Amino acid sequence: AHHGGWTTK
Amino acid sequence: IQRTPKIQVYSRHPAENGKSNFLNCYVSGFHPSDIEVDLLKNGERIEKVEHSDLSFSKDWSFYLLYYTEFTPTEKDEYACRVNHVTLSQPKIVKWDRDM
Amino acid sequence: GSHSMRYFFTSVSRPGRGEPRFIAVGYVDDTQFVRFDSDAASQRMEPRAPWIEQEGPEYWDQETRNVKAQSQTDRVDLGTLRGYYNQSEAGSHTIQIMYGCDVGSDGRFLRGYRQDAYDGKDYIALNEDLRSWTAADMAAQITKRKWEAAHEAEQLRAYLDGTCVEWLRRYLENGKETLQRTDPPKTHMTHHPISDHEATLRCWALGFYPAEITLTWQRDGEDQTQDTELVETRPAGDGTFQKWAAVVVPSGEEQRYTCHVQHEGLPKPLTLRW
Repeated sequence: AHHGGWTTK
Repeated sequence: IQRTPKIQVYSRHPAENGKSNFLNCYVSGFHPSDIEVDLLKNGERIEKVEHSDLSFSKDWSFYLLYYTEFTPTEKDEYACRVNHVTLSQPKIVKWDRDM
Repeated sequence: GSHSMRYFFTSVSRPGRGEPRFIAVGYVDDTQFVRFDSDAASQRMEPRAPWIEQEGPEYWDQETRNVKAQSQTDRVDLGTLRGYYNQSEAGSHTIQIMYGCDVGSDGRFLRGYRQDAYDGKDYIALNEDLRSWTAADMAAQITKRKWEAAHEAEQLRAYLDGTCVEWLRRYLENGKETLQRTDPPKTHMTHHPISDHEATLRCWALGFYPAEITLTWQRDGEDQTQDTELVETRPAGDGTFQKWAAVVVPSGEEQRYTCHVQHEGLPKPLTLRW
């Protein structure tokens, strides 16, 4: 499973 | 910024006339990702042609595999036609069973 | 041996022709097992290996939503980086992302990684310690300060050295019948005259897995190096790989050249002579 966390650049 | 694709035209198994095989065209090392790849039989485009999902290498350049099942005959000519933004005209690479 | 799980993401803007093209692919070693294509009809994360199909409906719902959220993140970042680098809205640009983890033969965590790119060049990357970032230029430093203040590294680390390892261990067990295989390369040499005085010696390696392999030519013990044509390793289409290396030799001196093959599926490196 891939990562479910994000922060825009 | 832009890198031209390296083209390889080859069969999955050792070529033998009369026996079903798989014709591959492997394009790699190109950027940007937009590319047009066709498999040709006697100069005409082959309809049933599949391709792998877009991925890239460590240097971020992209690679794709286009493939279709075919029965190689000694009379028919096969090639891969690739168009890319780095090319002034579509590049045609003939299939050579020694490569 | 060691193993890896890696996810690859590509977002390509196409202004005036709709939303950016988004393609995501997941690998265990050199074996793809999931994919997502924004232009495909299903709009779902799809299986690409037999051993992943047994995952339940929640797994595919979760992977589809998370991979769609990554695409929406790339959509915002494409416009943001467009402003960072002072570029117009007319051009097409690309964001690429790769991350994953490695484990040993005993399943222990070895390393984790994440690297991001913009237009095929390095943008920002996580360091080996999984605690700090390295920006490739002053524009990417803006993202680094934003990710530092948000403590993004600590969130990503818990995945890379934890959740990523947990899933890789399960995939390696579920697909043990096909992921633990190592096919040695089948080796042979060919000979092609190019004139009355010279000929091409081509050294072949076929049907090997994984893709990592080494082909070198040698002349009287003296290494050949820049007189060799080496093609990129290519997939056969059935899960194995191919590669060859060629050298133009004078006719009658073929006995002076030797091909050397190195692959982890080989007990001792092979030496071929025509």
